[PDB]
Amino acid sequence: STSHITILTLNINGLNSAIKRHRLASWIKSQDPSVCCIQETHLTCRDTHRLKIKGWRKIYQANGKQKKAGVAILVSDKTDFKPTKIKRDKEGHYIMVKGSIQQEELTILNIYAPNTGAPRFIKQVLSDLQRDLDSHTLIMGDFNTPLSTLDRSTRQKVNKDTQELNSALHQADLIDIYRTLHPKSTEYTFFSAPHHTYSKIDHIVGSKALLSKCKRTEIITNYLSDHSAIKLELR
Ligand SMILES: [Mn+2]
Repeated sequence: STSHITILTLNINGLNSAIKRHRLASWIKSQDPSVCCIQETHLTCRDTHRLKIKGWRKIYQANGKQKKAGVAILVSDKTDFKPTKIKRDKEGHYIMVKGSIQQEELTILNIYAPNTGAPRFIKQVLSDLQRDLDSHTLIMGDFNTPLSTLDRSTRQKVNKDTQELNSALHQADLIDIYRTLHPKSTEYTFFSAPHHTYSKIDHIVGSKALLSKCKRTEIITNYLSDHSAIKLELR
């Protein structure tokens, strides 16, 4: 009674510890997503083979040379994903996987933007990947930036760089899917102790044409990381 895919995004804050990988493996099994986007694996390109998660053996990774950044898209053993293209960031800040599930195209960009210059860094990735964006695109991960005023407890208006980022997303027919489903949401995914500020810096952005297929979306607090996850249910 179940042909809905669920895609999940989570900044995990490092996966070099095997015991930590087992906690993530159990958590993923509980959440039972079809597709899983992880940020900050902290796995070097040498160590990517260490990432094993029972039940999610299709794993696509982009990593740098230090124990820094690192992203991964995991696909459930129960989901038939046929890939056509995988594009990896050399520094491990993003990976794009294109393919299909059950004859329907899906383009997933998993992104981990740097703390500094985040909206400009994302705008540049969009430009670099311009030819690969389409109307079946999901962009999810740790943008390290609000996209609109309610993504921060301070309710500060977004900066010019963020505004230029949103214009570029608009040119690609991409929307903030979470806030379109929950326009007055005041939920958060990260807490900054130096300023006692709460912010939603993790995002699910996607093609306008996918909106009708998005059933549910919600945030998931956890004991694994300094970020809460976000889950999307798709038709
Ligand atoms: Mn971290």
